[PDB]
Amino acid sequence: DRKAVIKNADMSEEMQQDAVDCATQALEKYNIEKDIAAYIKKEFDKKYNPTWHCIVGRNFGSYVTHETRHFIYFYLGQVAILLFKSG
Amino acid sequence: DRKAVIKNADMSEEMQQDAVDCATQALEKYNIEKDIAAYIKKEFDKKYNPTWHCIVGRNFGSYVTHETRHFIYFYLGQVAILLFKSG
Amino acid sequence: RSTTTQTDM
Amino acid sequence: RSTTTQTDM
Repeated sequence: DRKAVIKNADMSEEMQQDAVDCATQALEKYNIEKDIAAYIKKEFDKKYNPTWHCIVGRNFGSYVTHETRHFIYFYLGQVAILLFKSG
Repeated sequence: DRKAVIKNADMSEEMQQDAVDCATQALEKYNIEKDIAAYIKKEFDKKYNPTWHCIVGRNFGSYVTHETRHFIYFYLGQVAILLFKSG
Repeated sequence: RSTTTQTDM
Repeated sequence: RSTTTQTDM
């Protein structure tokens, strides 16, 4: 069972928890990073309104501009997940 | 000198070329992926108006929603670069 | 539009 | 706001 480590968040605690749950579901169902990212993005578009963006991977850096209170960057096990709405 | 391979683009040829030039400049100046991404994002915010987002790395998948004609995904050498405006 | 990207490595 | 992320690996 994969360890969640939230690295940077500008997001309600309830939503941070959902992101972690959603990513857990995604990793259960899918093995390919883009499919994992697509599942998370789509769940959040639904649960929390569009428009979300998701990057999933083991090696990347980013510079994104996000809407306040709609950004999370976390690890689920060995995989890093960036999920946010654009600012 | 690093080989540019554009993998997916919804973007004018002039802008695709600028993205490749910008990423080339970034890789000359910086070694860390987030710094490379920040340099590209900032150049495009300036040259082509906000709001851009940039991910740079060797291992990641993504699902993002972009504005039509403002998306490029390419490699510069071994590094993958995702650059886009949000749709 | 929404699109996926996936690194080769 | 704009922020950076960088993977540990």
